Amino acid sequence: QMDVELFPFGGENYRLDYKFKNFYNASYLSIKLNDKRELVRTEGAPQVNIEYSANITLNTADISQPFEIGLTRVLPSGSWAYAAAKFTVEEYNQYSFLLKLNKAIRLSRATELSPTILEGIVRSVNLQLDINTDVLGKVFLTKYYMQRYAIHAETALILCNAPISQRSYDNQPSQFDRLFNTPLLNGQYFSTGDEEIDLNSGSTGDWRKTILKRAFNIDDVSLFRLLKITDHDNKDGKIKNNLKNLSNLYIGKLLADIHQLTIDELDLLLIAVGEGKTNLSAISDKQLATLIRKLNTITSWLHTQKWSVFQLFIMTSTSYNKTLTPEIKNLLDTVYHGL
Amino acid sequence: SMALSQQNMDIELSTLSLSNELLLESIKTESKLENYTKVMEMLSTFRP
Amino acid sequence: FRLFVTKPEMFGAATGAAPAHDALSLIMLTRFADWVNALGEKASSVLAAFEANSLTAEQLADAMNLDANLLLQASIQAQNHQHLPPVTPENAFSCWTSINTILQWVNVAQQLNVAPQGVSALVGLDYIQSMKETPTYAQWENAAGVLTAGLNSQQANTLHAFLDESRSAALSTYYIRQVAKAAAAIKSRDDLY
Repeated sequence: QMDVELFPFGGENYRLDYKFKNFYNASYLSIKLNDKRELVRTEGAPQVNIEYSANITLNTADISQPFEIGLTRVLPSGSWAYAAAKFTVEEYNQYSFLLKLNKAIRLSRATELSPTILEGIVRSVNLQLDINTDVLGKVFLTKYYMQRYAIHAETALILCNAPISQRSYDNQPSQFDRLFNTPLLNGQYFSTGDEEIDLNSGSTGDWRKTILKRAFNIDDVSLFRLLKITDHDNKDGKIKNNLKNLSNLYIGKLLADIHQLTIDELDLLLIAVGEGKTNLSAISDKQLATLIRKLNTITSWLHTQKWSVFQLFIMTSTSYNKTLTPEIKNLLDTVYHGL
Repeated sequence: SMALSQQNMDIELSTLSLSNELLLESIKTESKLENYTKVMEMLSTFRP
Repeated sequence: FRLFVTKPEMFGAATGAAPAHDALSLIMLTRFADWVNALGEKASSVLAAFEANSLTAEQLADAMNLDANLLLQASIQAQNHQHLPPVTPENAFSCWTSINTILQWVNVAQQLNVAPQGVSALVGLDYIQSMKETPTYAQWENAAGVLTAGLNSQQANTLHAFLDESRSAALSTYYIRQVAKAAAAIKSRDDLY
């Protein structure tokens, strides 16, 4: 719908270029910063594929965080088209830039990872963009998970506890959009807001629950089971629409997919491992890597034994059925008369 | 209004989807409807 | 076979009725025996809980290797809909006819890759059943999305190819009748091209 461009030309001086792909007969245009400071108000209906420019100011309180620039075209009625972009700005002197550029080129050439993938690793480890030993440990696991499970880099990022990327690159749509927005469900774009999604088993929820089912290829019942794997502390089946909860659900679905398990076979196996009470919501990087090795060891072992997870869970379960069968009744009659 | 961009020259899409997009724009403009899903509402009801 | 002789009502017969070796009664004994053999090694624990009235959805789902919430939701949608004979919470897992009815909610949901309430949303779109309360376009739009989410990637491409061909017959014919200017003598879809 939109192409938003931001250009620095000094301290706190930014040129905002923007372009609309889709036409709306709008009363006015309103560009706002974090929906709180109105940068630009233009009183016409903007034409499609015209690059409009604007000079704005952004102080260091806004530069410090990833900020969002939203563009609102308000119709003569109450309706209003809206689209927004999230900008992350950072500044360097020329020495420290070339040193960090040195690290990025030397690492991407040696690993054959994309620079966008490497930035996803680094931002997952620490807030500043610094490569250290903990970064290189995730770079190993990213390369190991591609080889082991025949997945891409952006999929192996999710197994290294990184969020789903909303950043599109190499003339492909983002990992977010290919998961959630291809195609658009009934012309509706799925965004990460604060809206709750009721993931109960008998919910018959909104269209946002349908987006999760199309993304993860599961029904309502497996989606509630995926929720309790993600968090055992959800009293209701409601999560918010933010990117952390969407990534944690996508960790649990990937763990079932890369081992050729269903969500029901995954829950029985995580109980059978000993991870039945450790939730994937608040999990460390080391604990997640330990949990994948436990799943990788046992799933590969079940193929050599030629067993099911269902056969494994019979030998492993501590929950016992309390129903007097004829087999047990024969055991009770023999030990009674024998002893 | 079409942009002479590299993407409009390179990426392939269905001719039928581009034709359905063109019909939906004109029907939205004629019927004065909000979006495409309201157009599909009135075609669910339209008898003549 | 003791239980079918002595308690025929537990297999779907009428109350106080002698059992039948009818062909409709031979087919349910075979479908009962196929049901027991599918339970495998947990079949004794189910039949002992079936001979008493202690069989629950959580217990039968363990023997079937299904999710416990799947048979709970299939039991809920069976009790809310008008089945003949009805599925009551008293006999939901006591009668074989009620168990067989609940499992057909499971098999239809597994076929469509939806939840049982997605099937319930689908049978609520019945035309004559909803001549009292007509479903809106939104209810069709929600039920279409639930069914679409259960498709794999090849069936989705077959889906959206068929929808675009279906819309083009509609949108062209609507354009010619209603939108097209009279100065362009547009009668057919070839004239529209």
